[PDB]
Formats: sequence, C-alpha cells, structure tokens
Amino acid sequence: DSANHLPFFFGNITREEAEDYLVQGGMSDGLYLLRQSRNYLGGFALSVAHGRKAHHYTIERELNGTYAIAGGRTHASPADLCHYHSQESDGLVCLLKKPFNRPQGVQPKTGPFEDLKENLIREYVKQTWNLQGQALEQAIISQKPQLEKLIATTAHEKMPWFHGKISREESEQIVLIGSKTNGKFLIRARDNNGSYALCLLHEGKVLHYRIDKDKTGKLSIPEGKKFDTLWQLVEHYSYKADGLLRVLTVPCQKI
Amino acid sequence: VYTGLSTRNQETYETLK
Repeated sequence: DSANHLPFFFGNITREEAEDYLVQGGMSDGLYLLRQSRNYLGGFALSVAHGRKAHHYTIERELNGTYAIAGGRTHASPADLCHYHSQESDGLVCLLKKPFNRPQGVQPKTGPFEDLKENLIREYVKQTWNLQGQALEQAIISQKPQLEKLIATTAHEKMPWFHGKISREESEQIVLIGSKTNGKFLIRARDNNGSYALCLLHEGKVLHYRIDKDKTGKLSIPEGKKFDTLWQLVEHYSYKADGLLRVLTVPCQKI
Repeated sequence: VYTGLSTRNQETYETLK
C-alpha cells in the first residue's frame, strides 16, 4: 500500500509511541505523523502536536475505498488527507505544518498479522485454486486486492493463540500445561457467532474475559476498546494491560 | 465466572464533527 512510501508513516506504532516521537521532534504546533490504525481495518491514525498536547484522529477506509476522519470530506489516500489539512484546518485542531519523519533506516512497524499476511494469501490461493508454478503466481497477483479483507477477517484461525471451539475447562487444561508464565494466553470461540473468550494466566490462575461482536460487527471485552479483528485485539493487549489484570505475553501453543 | 476490565476505555479520538 502507498502509505509505506510516506517518510512520516510509522506503521503499526501505538499512540504512546506516536506521542514519544512527537516529543522527540520538539512537539511544535502542527508537527504530525501518520500511523496504521490498530483497531480499524484498512484505517490510519493522524497524530498532531498543538498547545504542547497530542491530538489523535482515526482515518477510516470508507466502503468505496476512500479515506475520512469522522465528520470530514473523503480523500483518495491518507497522503491526500494530510496534504489537504496542510492548506485548510477544516475542523482539525490546527494546520498540519511539518511532518515528523521516521529517522533514516527505521522502518514502519508491522505486527504479527502483517508479517504473516503474504503467506496467508499464498496458502489460501494454493488451497482454493489448486494451481502451481507461474499460473499460481498470476492468480495470487490477480486476486490479492480482492482477498485482502477476507484474509484479514479469517487470519486469526491460522495464528498460534487461536484454539477454535474448545470449552472453558479444555482452555484451563491447555494453559496450565508447562511453564506458568504470567500473561500466557489463548482465545477460544464460544458460539461461532462472533463470541469468544480471552484466557489469560495470572499468578497460576486462568482468567476468562468475554469478547462479543456488537451490531456494527466490532469485537470488544465489555466497556473495552473496539476492534474489527481478533488479531488487532491481541496486538493491543500484548502492548498494554488496558484493564486486563496484566499484558498478554506468550501464546499458548495448540496441543 | 468472567473477569471484567478494571477500567473503561478512556482515550478519546478527536473528530472533524
């Protein structure tokens, strides 16, 4: 995607990391960077310094493939949105004055999903199309953009922490095998209805947090941050407890 | 028994509304 070519795109960094970068850059009015949304699929976040405070905007990908902040006009790309807001404030806290660029040789951050994504597309096309050699390579190239959203919404099935439809009791048994590492975790399906449980090891005891799909199709622990995908939810709670008794550490391997 | 979050999500995003 074209936002990797932007010098001020930091990839999958957290809000806190974005704020750390803005302070490193002087926290000057209209200093800004771009990052990948950690809870909106296909989305970005704009992080802007003004009045020595950080202001964070989600840039959502619309159904039609344009990009908009809530209450804003649509743009062809995050780059076009940033260029636009360098000319007109149009409800933003201030004008975008100066990009904060990644220091040279520092790459955009990728999560586990981002690192696996090409292999998941390849495996899916091999399995559905049953092609080999150049014919397989062409089918991959042709279908990649059509398949991105399908692979993003089903990629959790192929991730080491996802154990599918197992009981509460089975999930306790699997987590309590081996080293009782704090933060050891898995996710299980409850309903095959968009209902799941996060099973987390805390001081030798297995805690169960419910995950539900709301009417928008967003996943959350009740009163928690909302995500489009389970892999987003795991990446989030692997960085910060954010209301869990502790941060997620080692995935419980399937047995 | 399900455990609940020890805090509601409290970070705001700004909008252009």
